[PDB]
Amino acid sequence: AQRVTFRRRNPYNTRSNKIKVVKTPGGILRAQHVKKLATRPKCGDCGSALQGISTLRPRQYATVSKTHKTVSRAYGGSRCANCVKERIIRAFLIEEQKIVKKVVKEQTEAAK
Amino acid sequence: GKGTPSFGKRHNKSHTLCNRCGRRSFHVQKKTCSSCGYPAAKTRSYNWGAKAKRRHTTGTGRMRYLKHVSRRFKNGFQTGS
Amino acid sequence: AAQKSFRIKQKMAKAKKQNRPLPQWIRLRTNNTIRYNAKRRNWRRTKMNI
RNA sequence: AAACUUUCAACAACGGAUCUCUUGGUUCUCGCAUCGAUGAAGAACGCAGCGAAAUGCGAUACGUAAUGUGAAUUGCAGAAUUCCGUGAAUCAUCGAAUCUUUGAACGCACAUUGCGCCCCUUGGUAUUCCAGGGGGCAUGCCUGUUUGAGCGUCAUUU
RNA sequence: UGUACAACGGGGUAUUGUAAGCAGUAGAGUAGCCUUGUUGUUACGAUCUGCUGAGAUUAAGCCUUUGUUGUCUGAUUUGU
RNA sequence: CGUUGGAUUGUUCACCCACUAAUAGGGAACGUGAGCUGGGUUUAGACCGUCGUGAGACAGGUUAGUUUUACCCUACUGAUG
RNA sequence: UCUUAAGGUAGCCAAAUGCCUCGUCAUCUAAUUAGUGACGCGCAUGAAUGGAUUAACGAGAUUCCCACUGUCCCUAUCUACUAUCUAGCGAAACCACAGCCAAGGGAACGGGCUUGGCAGAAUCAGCGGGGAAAGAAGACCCUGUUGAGCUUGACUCUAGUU
RNA sequence: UGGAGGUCAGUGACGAAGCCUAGACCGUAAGGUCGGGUCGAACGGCCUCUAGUGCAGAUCUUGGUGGUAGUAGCAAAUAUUCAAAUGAGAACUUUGAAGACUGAAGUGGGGAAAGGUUCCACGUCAACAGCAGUUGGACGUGGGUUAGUCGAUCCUAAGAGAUGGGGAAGCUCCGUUUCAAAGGCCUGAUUUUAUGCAGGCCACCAUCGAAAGGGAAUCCGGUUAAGAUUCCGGAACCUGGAUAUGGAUUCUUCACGGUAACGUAACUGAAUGUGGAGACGUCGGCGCGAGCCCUGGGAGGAGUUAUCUUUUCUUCUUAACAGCUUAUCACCCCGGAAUUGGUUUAUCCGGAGAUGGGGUCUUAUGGCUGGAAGAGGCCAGCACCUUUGCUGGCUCCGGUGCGCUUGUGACGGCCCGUGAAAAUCCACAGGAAGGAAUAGUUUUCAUGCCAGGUCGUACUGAUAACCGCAGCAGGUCUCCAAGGUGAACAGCCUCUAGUUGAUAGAAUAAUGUAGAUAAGGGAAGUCGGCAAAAUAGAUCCGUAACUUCGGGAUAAGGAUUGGCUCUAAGGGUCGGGUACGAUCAACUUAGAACUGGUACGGACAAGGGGAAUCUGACUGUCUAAUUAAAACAUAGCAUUGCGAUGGUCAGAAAGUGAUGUUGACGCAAUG
RNA sequence: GGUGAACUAUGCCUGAAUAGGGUGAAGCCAGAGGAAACUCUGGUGGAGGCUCGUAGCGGUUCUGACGUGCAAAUCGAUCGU
RNA sequence: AUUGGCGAGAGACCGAUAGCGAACAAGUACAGUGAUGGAAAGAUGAAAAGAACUUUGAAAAGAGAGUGAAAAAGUACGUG
Repeated sequence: AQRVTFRRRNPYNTRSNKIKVVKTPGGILRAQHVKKLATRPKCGDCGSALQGISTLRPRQYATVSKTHKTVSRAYGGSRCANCVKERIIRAFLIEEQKIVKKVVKEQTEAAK
Repeated sequence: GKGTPSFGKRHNKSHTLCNRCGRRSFHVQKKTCSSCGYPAAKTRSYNWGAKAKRRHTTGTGRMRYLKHVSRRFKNGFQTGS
Repeated sequence: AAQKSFRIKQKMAKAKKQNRPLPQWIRLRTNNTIRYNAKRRNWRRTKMNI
């Protein structure tokens, strides 16, 4: 059929020189230059994808509203829900154990 | 073939124009002019290169200032009208 | 190349304007021995190699 | 016998020898002492009514100013009583200037006509942004100024 | 201006192998009618059979123009 | 007037198998590479044996290794004049 | 026992290493300086200067067999493009002068010289006998009181190191 | 012979010097003198002086010129032909007509390096295009390259390199954070007083280096002779810059909702710290999408139609951008699971919660609408010598797949190999700074304002625009990629697009180059089976010695293959009482007759095989341009040095280096 | 005393490129035989500095062409991968 | 002292293949990536008076004519 050409002066199949073929209202096939696909933001601890957070290029993240880049929870747009739950549980439990350890050390020294 | 087929492969200039002398002698990767020694302060010159000294010397250009020094001396470096 | 620099383009312009035959009236000037442009250039014949 | 081939002459043929010429060299001699951060030598790009060069010059661009001379310049064309004159000239002289981008090259870079920062002015209902005009910001060292640092150290401290 | 020469066409000759088209109750078979099944028929179907030793080619280094059609006064030289 | 066909060897010489009438000996720049070929020899690569401390040597053995030009004059072969 | 420390072990072999040598025997052929298998006082095989073996792989070297065929007996024919003739266009290598032989003598192999043979313009296509044809101041060899690369118990030093 | 001193008061524009002359005289000669032609300004005899002073050679130097010679030759890349026009002139220019070719890893459409105006228009023989030329990438004169969005510019990579310092006689060398006192954004200061100041945070540790790496943002239609993601029209987006308008709290000061995953138009912002994105290999199959290919109905146009074909070919398109809606993974609630279940093409997962039910999210990607039919495309019609417009119809609805290519997704192999960065942009704990009642918070929610500089941009990108002396069969990086056959971007043929360029005519001798065939024999040729031939695709059968058990192996060795008419098997979507069928024709395999000059992988395409020996284990590498090998490498094996104030190796030196971002399972040196 | 890594050699950094077949390694499913141990069969899957073979990269032989060449190394066919 | 620079005077020197490489748009044109390498090239005539015009040719040009002392000086030019 109709064969397309690159629209820029870069003649190489580089990762930043990706083209799709589109049909224009003029009825002819043209090369459209497609940008790099965005990678999902990852959790700081799990490294898993963060849901409720949009996939954009880093500079595209500046134009969007704040509600697209985070979650209503604490640590929202940075850590996973299960990460936040695990850290809350760990914090409370280890601090309770710290209190218990302090009390038991004090009471064994008072006995001694 | 080290001759014609290899000559087909030369398309990368190792020298470009030099700022100090427009000679196509500025080595791109070494960033040094092979003729005038730019960007060194001293223009490159050798006593075995007498022809080169002739090509690059006083009086081979316009002498925009040095041409009038003899006239000014002959007049005594005067000032006024 | 298409993606030139301004220095190369300026050299291109200088060479292009230099590349012209001798004016017809300099020939008619008195005590004039110049009959033609000796420094003429063709793009196929001699490369400027800049 | 012709054609052809050789030899000679005449005339005619690329060739540019010889001869004569010579604003060029090359040697000798005499005299003089003068490049540059007040930006040199060199480089690039441009400037003429009609032009690209060891012609000259720099956006005031084949040049401006001052001075001398005294009617040109000239290949062609032209602003102009420019001609008994503060006055033609591709004239001479040259002391006032201009002197683009560079270059030891100096804000940082420079295979980019790429990036700053600081003053003052103007415009955008602006000390912060943008733009325009102008003026600036290298290094080593010297002398001086000001601000400092160091229990290195001098005169007061239960 | 000759039963001369030539360009086409029959013949002879030879090479190949049975042309297109038309027809066949030929052909392995694939899907039904109703007028109640020894040729009723259709949408086809490589091949087979007949016309058909047919058709095609045949001097370009094999012949006639008994057929048709044309051609036949252009330039240089030769001393006993 | 003839004096061959072959196995092995780069071979000249050899040496066998045969045929044959016979398988005589030689020259022609040890005829004949602008006729060929390039097996050998005879550059540069490489292996081995012996020799040499070594670099290297070895008419010792192996393996791979560019074979250019005639259009001139003669001669020749044909062809005009 | 002697040299000189030890005397070639396992293996392997006329081997890419064996001169004599085309070794001797067997096999392969009609015939085999070839090939393979044996035999080894092996000029001069041999154990990480690695020995022996080894599946698979190999544009490596070699022998034989089948198939296949113009390699050959023994040549023939066909096609395209040349060569060939014409229009246009148009070089080069070479070149003392040139261009027919036989013999002689001669720098010992003549186109010229001597004695003979002979000997008729202008030429075209081929051709490869000659021009000791052309290509390159022989690369072999020798000489030069000419080099250079490499080596070493050469001469003389030297960087490093101690 | 060239110059010099004297002299001939020498010759000469009434003709000097030079040059030509089978004319003369003189001298043994070197040479001198004269006659005749050519011409145009100087020259000579004699006595002396002086030297760059006499040519046949030096493969002499530099120029010029020959014979060869109208000779070798202008023969690779299939190929040109007819007419007309233009023109003095046409094999070669132009336009038609035919025949062809490249055949989508093109002879097509763009680019990178390079070139530099070759791009485009206008005029003819001087040169050039090894023939010609009216043509040209030639000649002459002109015109041409328009950007906030494409690049550069910014970032860092290998690396280069100032400074501080240290070497070096020095040109300079090292070093790049080192034995250094190494700088920059907000309100108070912001006018009887300046950017001075107990105002804060502190501590990148120059710079250069990519037009293929990273990266803010533009698309469609039209327009030129030549530019366009740049111009015009329309429609968007990004970055940087103070109040504004609307929308979100206030008898709870920085919002609500949802069990939750999380949702929404918003919903404060400092240091400090932290996280993410930037940001990454390759291969294999599977899934999804885009484009293309294929195909049905319908609405237009075109081709043959001496016989046939609801035929054959072609138009039926929807860009960036905005909104809503769509996700395999992943996650969350109820729930408890062995008779273990769910599941992929590919034993993966589940009491650390499977299956089931219900939900949340990323928006790759698709759908709908806006953009937008007003565009573009396809048809039909109105003045006929004025630089030229308008009007009516359509631009519809679908299927199909181991299809091609591309992208994406979930996965699965591989490594003693695990496929680095930086700028930049977001986010997250903190409340340091404010107010509640004609306002105090919001420019991360909508709307509105302005600007976006500089340089490149034309064209070729190659059997003619680059390099190779050239318009050289060579070399030179990359993207798009139709139909048939077929396993196949191999070989053949053809649509789109492009080209028809390479000096021609005639004839067909030898010898050539390239391609073929051959009776009978079959390697007897030859150093040698060199060269050629034979073999060859697919299906079925069968397949040895040996072996490192992986191979050998397509071993060897046999058979079949066309056309036609049938047959069979292989699948997605639909329901039951009041043991099943559907408008579905998307391609693979097996079988059966029939049939023909024993043909059938019918052209193309396409292994010859076996028995051994020598040698190197193997893949791999090298003598570019005579040697591809048995040579080198290799894994494996062994040896050697070294524990850091070290080994090995650099440097003139150095406050200098490589190994070394290293540490004996390592570096270094060997066989 | 200077110039050169535009060819080429090697390292590094950043990019890009590479039809279609054959074979069929791990891992996995199922089945058969057996008293058991275990053995065997069919599938699946898609490994390899594997293999046939395009593009590519190279350059074996013809000791082909050409060898005052298209070319100071090319052309054609055969080839290696 | 002074092979540089500026100014000046000379020569038993050279005379366009000589003399500096360069008497000339010479360190120019062109060759190399680069360091570097590096030419050739002077003369019509006193004055262009550089050939009006006519004829043939498509044109270049030729043949006449013309200027000139000479065209045996026609720009491809001093004798050649």
